Amino acid sequence: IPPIPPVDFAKYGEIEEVPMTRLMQIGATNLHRSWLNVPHVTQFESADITELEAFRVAQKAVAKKAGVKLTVLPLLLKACAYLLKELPDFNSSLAPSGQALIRKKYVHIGFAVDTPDGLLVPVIRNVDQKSLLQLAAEAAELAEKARSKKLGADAMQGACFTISSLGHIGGTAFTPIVNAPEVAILGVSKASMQPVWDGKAFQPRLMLPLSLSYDHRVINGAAAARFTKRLGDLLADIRAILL
Amino acid sequence: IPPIPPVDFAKYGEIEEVPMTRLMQIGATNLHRSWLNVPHVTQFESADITELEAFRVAQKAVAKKAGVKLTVLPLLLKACAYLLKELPDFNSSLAPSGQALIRKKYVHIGFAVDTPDGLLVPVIRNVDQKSLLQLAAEAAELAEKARSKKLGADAMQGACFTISSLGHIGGTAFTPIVNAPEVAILGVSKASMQPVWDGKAFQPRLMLPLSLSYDHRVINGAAAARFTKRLGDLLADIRAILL
Amino acid sequence: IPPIPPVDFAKYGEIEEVPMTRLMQIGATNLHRSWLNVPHVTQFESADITELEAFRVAQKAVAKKAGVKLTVLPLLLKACAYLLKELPDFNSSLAPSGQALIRKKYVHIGFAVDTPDGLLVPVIRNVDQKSLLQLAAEAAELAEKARSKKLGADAMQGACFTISSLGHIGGTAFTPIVNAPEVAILGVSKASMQPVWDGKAFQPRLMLPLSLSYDHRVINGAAAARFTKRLGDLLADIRAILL
Ligand SMILES: NC(=O)CCCC[C@@H](S)CCS
Ligand SMILES: NC(=O)CCCC[C@@H](S)CCS
Ligand SMILES: NC(=O)CCCC[C@@H](S)CCS
Repeated sequence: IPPIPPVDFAKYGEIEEVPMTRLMQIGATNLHRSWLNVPHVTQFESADITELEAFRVAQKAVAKKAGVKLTVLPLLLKACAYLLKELPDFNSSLAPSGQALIRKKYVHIGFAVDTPDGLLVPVIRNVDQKSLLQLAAEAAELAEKARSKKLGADAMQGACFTISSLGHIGGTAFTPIVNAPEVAILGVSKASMQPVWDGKAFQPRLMLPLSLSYDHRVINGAAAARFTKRLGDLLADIRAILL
Repeated sequence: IPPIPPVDFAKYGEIEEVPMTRLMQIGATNLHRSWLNVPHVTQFESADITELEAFRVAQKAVAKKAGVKLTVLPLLLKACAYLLKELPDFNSSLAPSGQALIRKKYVHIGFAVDTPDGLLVPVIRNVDQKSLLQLAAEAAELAEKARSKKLGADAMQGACFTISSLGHIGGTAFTPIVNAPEVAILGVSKASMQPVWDGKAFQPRLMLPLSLSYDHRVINGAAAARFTKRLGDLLADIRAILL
Repeated sequence: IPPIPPVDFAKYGEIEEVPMTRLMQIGATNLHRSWLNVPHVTQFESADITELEAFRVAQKAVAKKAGVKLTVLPLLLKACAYLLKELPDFNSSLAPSGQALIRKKYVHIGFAVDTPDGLLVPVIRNVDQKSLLQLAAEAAELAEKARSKKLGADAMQGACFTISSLGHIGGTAFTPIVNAPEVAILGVSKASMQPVWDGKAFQPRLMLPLSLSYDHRVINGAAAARFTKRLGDLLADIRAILL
C-alpha cells in the first residue's frame, strides 16, 4: 500500500514529540490489520429501552445489596449471548483456507475498556450461562484490573464478539471496527428521549442507538438487519429470553 | 496486506466447521477487491414518501389486475434512472488508465437479492425505458429465478448502479459497499413515521432512509449530497419525472 | 491489492470517454492513499445551534458593514481551534517511525472547497488567533481564489485538521475521509428543526449534524465521543470560549 509522504511539520510552527506506549502500538497494528482484511459495513438501529430502564432502576436495591452496580452492559451482554446462539453465523470465524467458517459452540464476549495506556478488551466467558448480577460483578472486576494494568493475557482471549459502549460519553452513532478474527462488533451510543409514532400520536420513548459493524464476506446485508432487529426486540422486552 | 494470525479456536470450547458455497466465495472475493480499490464515503438522507405511499396503495387494484405487486423498488428504480441521466458522473466508470471516466449512455441497474446460496445481483436493462408495472413484473421474475438458481450469468452483467433494499427487514441506515467497477450503490432501509417541521409545528410524515455509498475518486462530496437531495425531491413528488 | 478486471462497457450500450483533470488525478491518488493507511471510524453527534443561529443573523448588520458575510464556517472554525487546543491528540500526526506522535503547537485548519477542476482544501493559519469576521473574510478570499485557479500551493499546506461542510447542499450525515497525515476531519451537513426533549415535552430546536471521522490508530473511541460532545456544547453556548 503506498505510504504517506513525511512532512517537516516544524516548518509551520512549534512541534513536540510524545511517544506511544507499546499498548498503543499493538492496538494500532491490529486495527490496521483488521481494516485491510475485513470489508466493513455498519448497520444502524434504535432500541426502545424505556421499560428496560425502569427495570434497571427498580433493581438498584438488589444490586446494591449484592455489591454490584447494574448498568446497561449486563443487559446488552445477556441479549447478545442469546442472539449469538439464535443466529450462529455471528458467533463464527472464517477458517484461514477462506473456504469454511468455524462455528464456535461457546459464547464468550469481550468489551472495550479505554485505559490511559491504551485500549484493552477483556473477555467474559460463557456469557450465556451467567446472570445479570453475575455479569455485572465480573464486568466491573475485569474493568478495574484493566485500568490497573493487572489484567493478564489469559483474559484477553478467544472472544466471539465485542460490545463497545460509548454511551456514557455521548454521541449519536459510530462505525466501530471489527476486531478480526471475530466477524461483528456492536457499538452502543447515548440514549435520548424520542418521539415515536404509536399509530395515532407521538409518544416519548427512551431510545438506545446501536451500530453493528460486520465482516461482509461472512455476514450479508439481510442477516445483519435481522440481528439488529431481533436485538432491538429483545431489549424492548427482555422477558423473551425466558421463552 | 498483513494476514490475520490463525487461532486454535477449539482451545476455548467446541467448534464445528461448515463450509462456504462457491457463491459465498465469489462474493467474498469481490467485496474485498472493492473494499481495497474504492475509497468509500456514505451520504445519508431521508425522503418523505407519505404521498408515494398513498399512491402505491391506491394502484393496488391495477397492479393486481396486471398480475404484479407494486412495492417501492420500481419507484426507486425509475427515479434513480432519471437521475443517472441528469447527473451522468454517477452513471460512469473509471477507465483502467486511471486518467479517464467511461460515461455509459445506457441505464441498466442491478438490485441485491439475498438467496441461501449467497448474494446475487440481477440487472434490469434500460430502466429508463420501462414503466412502473414493467419494472415490477421484471424485478419479481429475476428475483424468483435468482432464488431458484435458475438465473444465468447473462443477467448479472453490465449494470451501472445498484439498489440494495433492506427496508423489508428493518434498520435505520447502513453503509453499503460499492460494487466496483460501478461508482455508487443506494442502500434503502425501513420507513418510519416522523415529526417534520412545517414552519409552525411538527407534522407526521412517512420517511424513507437512504444511504448512498460512492467511490470518492470519481464522485466528490457535493455531487453526492446533490444526488441524494434530488432523489429525496423526486420521491416526494414523482410527477417531476414527467417534466 | 488485487485489481478490478476491465469490462468492455460498450458491450452493453453506447459509451463515451471523458478524461480527468490532473487535479482529479491527484485527488484520487491521495484519497486512496488515506483510505489504505488510516483505519477510519466516524462518530456522529448533533449540536443545538438555535441560539448560534439567532446570533449569526443579528450580526448581519456588522458583517455587512465589514464587507464579509458571516456563515457557520467561522463559528465552526473558532470552536474547533479552541478544542484542538483543549484536546491536543486531535491536533497531532503519527511520526513515520510509527512509535511517536508529533504534537503540533500551532492551529491551522483547512476547509474543503469543491471547484470544477476538482477538490481543493485551502488552509487558514492560526485560526486560534483570528476573530469571527477575520476568519469570515479570509475563508471567502481563499474560496474565490480556489475557484479561480489562482490559489497557490503555499496555501494548501501544513493544516492540522479539516472541516468539510455540505450543509449548503443537504444530507443528513456522511462519513468523510481523513486527509492523512492529519488525524481527524469534521463533516457538517444540513441543519433541521427537531423535537428535543426538555424533561417534560419536546421543544423544536435547530440541530446541526456533525460527522467526525478519525484515525483510530491515534484516537480511541472515547476521545472522539468526547470531542464531538465538547463541540456540540461549545456550539450550543459559544460564550464558553471566553472562559
Ligand atoms: N485490542 C486491540 O488491540 C484492538 C481492538 C480492535 C477492535 C475494536 S475494539 C475497534 C472498535 S472501534
Ligand atoms: N455480487 C457479488 O459477488 C458482490 C456484490 C457486492 C456489492 C454490493 S451488493 C455490496 C452491498 S453492502
Ligand atoms: N486535497 C486532496 O487531494 C484530497 C483531500 C482528501 C481529504 C478529505 S477533503 C476527504 C473528504 S470526504
